Amino acid sequence: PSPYVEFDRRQWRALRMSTPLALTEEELVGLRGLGEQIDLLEVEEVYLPLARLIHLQVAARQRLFAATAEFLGEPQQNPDRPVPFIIGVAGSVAVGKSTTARVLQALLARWDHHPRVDLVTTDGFLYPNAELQRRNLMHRKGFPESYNRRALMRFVTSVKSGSDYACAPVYSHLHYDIIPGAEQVVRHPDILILEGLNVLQTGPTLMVSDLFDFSLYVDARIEDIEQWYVSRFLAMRTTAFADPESHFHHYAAFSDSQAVVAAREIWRTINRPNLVENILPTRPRATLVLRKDADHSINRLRLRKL
Amino acid sequence: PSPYVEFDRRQWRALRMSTPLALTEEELVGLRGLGEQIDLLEVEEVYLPLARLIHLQVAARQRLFAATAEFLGEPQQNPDRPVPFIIGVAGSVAVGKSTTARVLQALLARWDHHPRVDLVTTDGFLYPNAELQRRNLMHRKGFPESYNRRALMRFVTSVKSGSDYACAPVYSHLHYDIIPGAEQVVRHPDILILEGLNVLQTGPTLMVSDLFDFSLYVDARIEDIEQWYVSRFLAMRTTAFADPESHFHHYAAFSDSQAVVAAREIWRTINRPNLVENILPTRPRATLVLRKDADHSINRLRLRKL
Ligand SMILES: C[C@H](NC(=O)c1ccccc1Cl)c1nnc(SCCOc2ccc(F)cc2)n1C
Ligand SMILES: C[C@H](NC(=O)c1ccccc1Cl)c1nnc(SCCOc2ccc(F)cc2)n1C
Repeated sequence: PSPYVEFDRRQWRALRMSTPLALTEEELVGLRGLGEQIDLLEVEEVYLPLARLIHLQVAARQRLFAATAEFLGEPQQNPDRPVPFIIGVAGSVAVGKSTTARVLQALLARWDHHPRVDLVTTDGFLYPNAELQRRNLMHRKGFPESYNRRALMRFVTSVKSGSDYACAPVYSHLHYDIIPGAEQVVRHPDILILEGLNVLQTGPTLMVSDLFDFSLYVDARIEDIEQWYVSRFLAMRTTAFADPESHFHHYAAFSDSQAVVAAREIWRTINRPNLVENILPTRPRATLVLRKDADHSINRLRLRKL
Repeated sequence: PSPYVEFDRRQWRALRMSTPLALTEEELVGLRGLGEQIDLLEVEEVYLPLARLIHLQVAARQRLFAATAEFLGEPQQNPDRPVPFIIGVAGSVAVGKSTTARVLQALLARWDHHPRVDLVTTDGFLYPNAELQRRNLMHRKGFPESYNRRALMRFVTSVKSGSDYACAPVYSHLHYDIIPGAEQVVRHPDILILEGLNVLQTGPTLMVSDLFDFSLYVDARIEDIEQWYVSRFLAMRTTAFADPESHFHHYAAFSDSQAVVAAREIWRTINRPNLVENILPTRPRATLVLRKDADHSINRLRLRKL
């Protein structure tokens, strides 16, 4: 016995799933602009059922708010509307948290119950490079201490407080740094998806996950994430690294053979460590673990028994 | 800018609760049974609405389970019933956690949605004074490491796994130790309350709070809890301390003056520090904070905005 209900891809395909849920032509090729590492199959066959499943929780949490308000007799101090339902997304660098996160925002915004759905990345809560350096933490970017955990708690707390506004800084992957003065504004969305390596990490007191209504962990065999890591790094040689303004411009010149050694090394000494010490252990804290194949196909879903 | 809805005693009484709630004849005879001097006005004026609030959430969870199970097409590997709804109850030693848990237990069971409510104290998961001696831990009974956490976790995991059967040890306050062979059994109650100092404390990975659906933190000013603590101690001279077998027999002969000194020193050195260091920081992790006045009456409810 286990606290999980477990499905594999076969079992997931045997769908007696009681609603069609009609994916229109527009969104079905608009769900292209955000991925490459998602078939339209995966969307139709997995992500769409998942988002239905989350809908039921968002909807239920909205009814509960109301039935509570009307029970308290709609007092002055109680808010008018439910607070933002907040979804955490966790997993290793290279696992596709951003993509999964972008697919969910896309799908979940489709119901009328919750049409406004924001997406925030904890990237923007890394300490600026000045700070990391002042703190001797450059070698540890991505590690828990590498973030302003307090600012991040203030932000999420402010959002779960039903604030009309709340903003988070913006990180730049091209410049490998926080963009100065740059800020995303969150405006009491219906649902906020919060994505980052760290979102399900533990703390001595309150932690961001205490404010999550639901959370996902994107999982894969560790060799398979390494394989995606490398390939993204070689591809960046063309894109991000090519740009002369990139912190890692000098990495563009490297040949396939050379960039692979460099990548396996950055993995081996930074990112694989972070994964093993700090990300993996948060795995069983998620409402839903999604394991992926070598080929980026969900082979296993683990859902918290209700 | 707060995540809490906040009532005081006045405000709470005054609320118009548009379904009348009243206790039968018949229900007040039993709440005199656990009648540790406990104010029945308060039971009716506070804990009973408090308990309806919580019923509303039990009921939401049950209906969500149904919705989820239906949307899935009732697959075999899904449980056919909601797994137990788990409620934590945390706070200092001497704060009334158990009395609070005991009343909630009793009040929550009146609904036909969840008549089967169980109550387990984390005390039974303390290490025997035997095993505690081996660790040099006797000076820290009721600090985090004084507990068998793997065991606590396995136990709460099994109940939450929707299991038919799960056993917990039993602690004796009379003998200051775990009663060997003694065990409490839980057979998948509709609702399990889990009472104890440590229930909302944080671990590095999956932790018991990760499995709670609601949690209460029973709170009061520090000086007041000392007062109740001391009183309790003196008051135990007459009772459990009198037995010439009980581990604290000797204390049943200290004069008021002597026993107050000893109690204050025991607080000042073990329990007040345990409160400041390990119990008090878990307070914001609770869905509901109930604060008490010097005279044991509730004067503040902070509930988490839904
Ligand atoms: C250790 C460092 N970590 C990060 O940049 C980072 C930190 C927090 C969150 C996300 C990231 Cl990607 C890093 N990891 N790989 C590199 S090479 C520069 C960026 O290259 C890649 C390569 C492959 C990826 F999947 C993502 C980024 N670097 C500088
Ligand atoms: C350090 C110890 N703490 C506990 O036994 C304990 C541990 C976990 C849960 C509850 C308790 Cl009371 C303790 N605290 N006070 C004492 S004196 C004997 C027990 O008497 C009391 C007095 C007052 C109380 F509120 C509770 C117990 N002792 C031995």
